[PDB]
Amino acid sequence: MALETWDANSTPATLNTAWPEATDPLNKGDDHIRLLKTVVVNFWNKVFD
Amino acid sequence: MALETWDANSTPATLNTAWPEATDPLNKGDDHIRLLKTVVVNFWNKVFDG
Amino acid sequence: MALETWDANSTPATLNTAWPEATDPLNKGDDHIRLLKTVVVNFWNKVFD
Amino acid sequence: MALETWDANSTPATLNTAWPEATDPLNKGDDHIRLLKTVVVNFWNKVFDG
Amino acid sequence: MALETWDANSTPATLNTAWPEATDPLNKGDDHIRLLKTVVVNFWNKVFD
Amino acid sequence: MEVTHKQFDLSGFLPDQAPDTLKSGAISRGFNVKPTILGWEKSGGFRETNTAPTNEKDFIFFWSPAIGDNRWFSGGDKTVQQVEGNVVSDVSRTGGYTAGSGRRWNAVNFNGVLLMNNELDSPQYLAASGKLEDFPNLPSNVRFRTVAVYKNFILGLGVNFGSGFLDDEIYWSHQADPGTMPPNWDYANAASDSGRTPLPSEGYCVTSEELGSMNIVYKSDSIWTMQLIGGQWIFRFENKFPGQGILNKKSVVSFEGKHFVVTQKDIIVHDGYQVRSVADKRVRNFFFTDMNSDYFERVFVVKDPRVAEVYVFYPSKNSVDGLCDRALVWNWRDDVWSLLNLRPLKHAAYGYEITGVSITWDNFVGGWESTGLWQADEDVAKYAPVLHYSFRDVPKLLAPTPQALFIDEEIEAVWEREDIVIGSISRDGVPYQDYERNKSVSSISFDVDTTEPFDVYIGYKGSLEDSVEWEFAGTVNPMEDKRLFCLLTAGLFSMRIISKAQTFILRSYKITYEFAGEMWS
Amino acid sequence: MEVTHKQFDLSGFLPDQAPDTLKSGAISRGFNVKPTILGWEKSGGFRETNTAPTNEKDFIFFWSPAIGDNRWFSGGDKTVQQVEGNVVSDVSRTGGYTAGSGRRWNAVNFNGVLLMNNELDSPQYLAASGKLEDFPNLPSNVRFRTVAVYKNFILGLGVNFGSGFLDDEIYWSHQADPGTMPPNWDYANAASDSGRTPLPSEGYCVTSEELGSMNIVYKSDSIWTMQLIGGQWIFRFENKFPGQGILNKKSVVSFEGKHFVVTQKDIIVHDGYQVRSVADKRVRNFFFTDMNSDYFERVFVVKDPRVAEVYVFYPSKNSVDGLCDRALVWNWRDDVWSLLNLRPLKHAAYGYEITGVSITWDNFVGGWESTGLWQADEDVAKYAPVLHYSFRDVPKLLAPTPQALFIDEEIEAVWEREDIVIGSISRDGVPYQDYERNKSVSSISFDVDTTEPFDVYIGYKGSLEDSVEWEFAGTVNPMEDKRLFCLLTAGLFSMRIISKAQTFILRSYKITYEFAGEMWS
Repeated sequence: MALETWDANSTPATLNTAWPEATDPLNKGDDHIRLLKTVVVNFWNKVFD
Repeated sequence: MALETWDANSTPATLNTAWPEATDPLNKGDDHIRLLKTVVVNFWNKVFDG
Repeated sequence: MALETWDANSTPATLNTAWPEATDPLNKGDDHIRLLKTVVVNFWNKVFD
Repeated sequence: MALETWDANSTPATLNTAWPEATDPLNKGDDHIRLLKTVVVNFWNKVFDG
Repeated sequence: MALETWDANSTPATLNTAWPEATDPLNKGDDHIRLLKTVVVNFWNKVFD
Repeated sequence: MEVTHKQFDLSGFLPDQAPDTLKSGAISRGFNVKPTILGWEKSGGFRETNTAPTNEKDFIFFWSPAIGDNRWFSGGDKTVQQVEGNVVSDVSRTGGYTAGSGRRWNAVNFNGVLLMNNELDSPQYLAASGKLEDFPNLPSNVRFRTVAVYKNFILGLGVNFGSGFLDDEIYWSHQADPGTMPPNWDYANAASDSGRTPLPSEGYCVTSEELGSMNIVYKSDSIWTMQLIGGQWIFRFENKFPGQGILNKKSVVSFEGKHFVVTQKDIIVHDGYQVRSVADKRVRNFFFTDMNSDYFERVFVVKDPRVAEVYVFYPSKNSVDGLCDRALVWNWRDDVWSLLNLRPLKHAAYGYEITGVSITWDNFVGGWESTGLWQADEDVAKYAPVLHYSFRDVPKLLAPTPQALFIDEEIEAVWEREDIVIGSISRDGVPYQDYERNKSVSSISFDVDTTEPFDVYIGYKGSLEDSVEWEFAGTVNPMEDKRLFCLLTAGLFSMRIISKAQTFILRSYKITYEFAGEMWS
Repeated sequence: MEVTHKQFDLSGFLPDQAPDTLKSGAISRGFNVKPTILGWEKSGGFRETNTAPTNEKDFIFFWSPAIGDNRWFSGGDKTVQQVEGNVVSDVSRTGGYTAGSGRRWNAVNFNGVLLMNNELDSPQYLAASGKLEDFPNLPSNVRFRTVAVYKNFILGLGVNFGSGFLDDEIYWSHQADPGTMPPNWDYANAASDSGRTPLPSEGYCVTSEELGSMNIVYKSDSIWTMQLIGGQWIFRFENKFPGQGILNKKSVVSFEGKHFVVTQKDIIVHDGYQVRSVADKRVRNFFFTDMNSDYFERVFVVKDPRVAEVYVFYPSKNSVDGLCDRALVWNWRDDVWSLLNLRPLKHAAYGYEITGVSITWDNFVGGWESTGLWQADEDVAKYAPVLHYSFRDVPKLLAPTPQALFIDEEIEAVWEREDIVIGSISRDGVPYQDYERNKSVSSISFDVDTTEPFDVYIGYKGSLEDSVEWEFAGTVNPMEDKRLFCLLTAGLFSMRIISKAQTFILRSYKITYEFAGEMWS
């Protein structure tokens, strides 16, 4: 639940929709935003280039 | 449920830019993060390799 | 600050990964989430109908 | 419990030199020996091969 | 419970914290002190030499 | 060859059997881990609540006539206070109770009224006024060691009549009407025998508090039943299950129409029809060999409302102040035992928790590194209560949390198994221990679900008579790798895992080994 | 080598066990599929009925004194309407009920009379006149949280006496004769105690509504029984099954002389003799981890008359308006659990449906592409009722249909299993998981009964600590071919099937694989 195992080239494939669970910790909040940012940038780079 | 009405198969068209306002409760933040994940995946599969 | 300058016309190009940071204040969490929403919408719009 | 307050993960810093006084009850002597064992092991693992 | 099997070069490795049990015999008291003495001397010799 | 020991077979803490033979999924020592169908996972930590009595505590009771009426009682020494909302108010008798109370406070709800007995001063009831007042129509000198209720009669045990203590009981009262204190004690007129009964036995009639429908009375050394028959003799008495006593006045609880009792010699569950000795080859010896016993009155039994568990708090030998440092947790949905190593504790009880102000993005004061969960805790399970714990060196009462950080500080867990089964394999596919040859260990491979790093210790002994000697194998970071390499030869092997992390779930592990001759000594 | 996993072993949704070990025929996620003896088939859709109340709805009850007298009640907010035939008529009290009602409307048949309590206004009964009127011989101020009946006595729970709420109950009435409202409330004269009873417990006496023959009263935290004994004391009370409460006033139902109850900590079935914890290692954790809990009062339990199933509607975390977006379906003929992902819903109930005008070749207005079934729906099962559903954004009430088209729009289904069992095979012919070697997958072969096309996703993870990563395998059209080719190497594999089609039945599948070394991280 905490976070999808991830790295700079994770892409939209590594996204678990259910992962930010209700009782899950706040300290993991920053990470979830960043996973989303990396994913969006790579997708844009892939299909606009 | 003061967020964009959302459902399992919604596209990114559904997302609204200003709804997560500052006064809003922290509890529904998870709902906003997961809303974002669902939409990105759906758009991706529909056009990128679908 | 660690919040990217942004405007309603922001492209996916604006985000810098690593920005929501462990030290960053929680009060900026909504703003970071909102940036992501503006960035995502513009590309679905530019590339899709 | 008239001994150094002790816990499972305590360091040797916790130990006190004069508390096992002569008038003290023999029954709590085991508590003093085991206190000593716990501390030595912990110090050892932390610095010697930790 | 009585005593860790031990010799002159036992070291802190052979210490069972739980071993001096509550109902255990007094006659084993001397031994427990000595195990502790040997252990301390060897540890000091090892790391101060 | 390789041997694979898989957890999640629901065996649990078995410190009474021989370590050499306990089955995979069983451990011999360790704490702060509990067995599930997922593996051997790590227990959560503690948060803080708003309740704070600022007295000696030592006892907490819950009162709530209706929804939203969250009233907390904290019965300390010489002072009894009421905690409601953000205020603490005194409710004690005009004459404060005598010293030493708080080790002996008992409370019970009698059709809507609260009664407290310290045994060191006259029984009290909370009056309509809002102050605990002494008993209404009973002579002042008489004292009961404990106060219980059976339907409309308030019972008393271990009665002193002004001459001395007799260890026998009184059917006090004459049928108080609901909502009212009892008319009178008169064992001579209206209720005829309104008491004075021998209950002969070698023991002292500790607690008769629980009812299965027919009150069960527990004397040390024996169990007896009670039934309302009426007439000249109000009650009937039989001796059921001689030889099974009760340890303490706080060691009984009910669940699903059965009772969990800590007897002086055993832990049992019963329904009047028969008895069953739970804990017999698992944990019976350990509990009585690790209890101090100078303090035997300091144990108590609590039931978790959110999850099916029974907690047995007790002092250890290592305790110096006589408080409680450990617990034996029993899961009755699936029979397993656990052990928890926690900071000194006075008492614990469960009750509803009031809500809190909504947290908003604007009002939050911490960086992402601060503690919390997405849901403000009260909101979680607004449907059920939550255990509250009084901890002696902590100013405010605490509650369990899924997060494992205690207040902020970290909790360590230890997972230890002694004399792992390494040897031949049966044709059925199950391994069995070989006591006649030496063995040589090459690697250990872990199947875990956690991502954070842990330490692994390896122990080796020449033969059964020897003691274990420990070697530091190294640190395992599962994401980078899940294997560990070490070369050792010995008669028998044991492994210990120590972790300080939020999450730790262990699914299985395997060992690669070879046979290396014969065992001599 | 090949491994063949066969469905139709009746295992079903098991989201609480470790995915790696759940058996073939079990899945870890997915929705809109239910397990049968045929395989893993897809559930049907929804049609529309003629009933439409055009008010806020929020509650629907059925009234029918005789055959053909199909009367539908829709209790909304501040207005209660009656829907009969093609007309909607108002039946509310002269003083419309207070705001917030409709979240709390309960109804019950008392020997032929209908009673509704909103808890926010005085209890009402439907008078002979045809308007709900307030209670006949009871003082105005008193309020009951819920209204139930036991033979000839109408009971009330959580009673307010004009001073406040006490969370205790009144044996209201003095034996109303059949067809008549009760004579009087007088807890002092003719019926002697016609109420005022404590029922002491830590909880608040939620619903005592159901009867097994002896009414069972459910308090939060405990179960109690009730029996009619007569005399000075009209009723008797015992505490049966302490520790098992009830979640909500709408979470109880009866079937075959047993009760299905959603307790705050568990889901259980009981008959007074004993209890059984259904849902313990399957679905217990998932239900309480996916419920929001801000709303716990919004859940309800319904029984399907046509087929043996129990529906547990509840809100999800993803719900924003607090309505109900999901359901846990239990089949009691054969113990399986299912999950349904459906549009926001207010309430649901079952009742007889009126017929419709005969469809003739001359009057039909659509091309072959239009929706329908050969039998006009009402004609189908004229012998039994049909569930009716109020859906919030839909103008008219709906009913289930074998056809899967919703109104016209399509329903998607997801079938997902995590960490499929790929490894060696036991001599008995059963496969078991191997956690120590990497594997390489060549092809997947499907045995299905549907003819329409579907999508297949393949997931791979290095080891247990990692997360699943998904790859799009392709689209499978069974008539053209039933095989799919992909080359992947990884530690563990998972598969997901998504279909949007009228029919989809899955019988089995097999995987061809080879071993590819050893697993590192």
